[PDB]
Amino acid sequence: ELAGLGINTV
Amino acid sequence: GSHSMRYFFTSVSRPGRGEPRFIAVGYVDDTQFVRFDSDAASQRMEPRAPWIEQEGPEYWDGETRKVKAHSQTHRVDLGTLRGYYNQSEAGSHTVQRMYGCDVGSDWRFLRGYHQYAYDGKDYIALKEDLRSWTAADMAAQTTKHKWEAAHVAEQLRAYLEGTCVEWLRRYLENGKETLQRTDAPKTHMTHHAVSDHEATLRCWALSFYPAEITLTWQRDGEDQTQDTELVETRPAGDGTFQKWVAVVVPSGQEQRYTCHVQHEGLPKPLTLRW
Amino acid sequence: MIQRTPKIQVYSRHPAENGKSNFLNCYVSGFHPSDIEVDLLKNGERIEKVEHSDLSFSKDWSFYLLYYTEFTPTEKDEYACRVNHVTLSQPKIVKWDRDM
Repeated sequence: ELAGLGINTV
Repeated sequence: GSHSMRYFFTSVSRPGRGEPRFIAVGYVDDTQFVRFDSDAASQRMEPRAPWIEQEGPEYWDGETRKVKAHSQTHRVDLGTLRGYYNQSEAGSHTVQRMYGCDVGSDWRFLRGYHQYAYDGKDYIALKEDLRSWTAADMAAQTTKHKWEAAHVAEQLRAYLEGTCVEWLRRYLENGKETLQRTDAPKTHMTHHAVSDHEATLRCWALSFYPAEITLTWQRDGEDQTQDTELVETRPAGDGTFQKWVAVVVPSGQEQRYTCHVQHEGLPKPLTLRW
Repeated sequence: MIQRTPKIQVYSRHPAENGKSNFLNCYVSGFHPSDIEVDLLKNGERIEKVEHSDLSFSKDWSFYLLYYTEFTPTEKDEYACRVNHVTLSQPKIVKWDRDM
């Protein structure tokens, strides 16, 4: 299953 | 044995019109189980191994949602990176992201990863402790501070130590007949004269899984690396892998040479002779 | 702008025997950027029924792809992979050789 939070723009 | 789950993401900007090309693939060990391609018709996360098809509509809705959010994140990134690096609008650029977890033989947490690249170079990566960042340059250092401010590492660490290992465990059980099976290499040797005086001996490993393998030559029981060629492990196309290693030898002397194969699916290593 | 040229292996899925059904593979790896042109050739002419894997990459960030189609090795027919990439001045053609 993919991550949701933690994946932020740079 | 030990196992991993990895997701890979590539976004390539398309200057002149539209959103980036976005491609996402998910793997358990060396088995691809899901994909997304922004250019495909479905606009859904899609199954790629039979054992993920067990999952209900809520799974696919949820994964589609997250993956499209990943693609938008990367779309925004490409714009931001362009400005950080004083690059023009005319060029195409690439962002890549990889993350996942490893588990040991007991299927408990071993390691977590989250790393990121711009135009094929290290940009920023989560350190092994999953508490801090490695920023390659000053553009990435600005990202480091944003991500520290926004508690990114804490959010990722929860995912890599929790959700990641829980679902990997789940996929390993559901897919056990293929994922938890080792396919030992099918080995043989071929002989190819190169002149009247020399010959190539080629040692083959076919149809093996997982991809990890070691092929070596020995001469008179000592290690031989000179006059050898080792090809990179390659997909057969059916889920298994192939590799070979070759050595040039004086003709008539083939018997001094032995090929040694190490693989997870072999209780003990194999030795081949001509 | 970092540019890495593709490595190419051309090979069959199963061991080759003339007259027996098989799959022709062209594995391209180690390249950057990801845009790449790969054709499989039979006697110099592009094969139409050619599929490829979903783009992915290695730890050094370089890309790899598998291109593949059904073929039947024969005594006379020549098979090949044609690759073009920004890093290549002209298309690289690697011939299939059943010994590798």
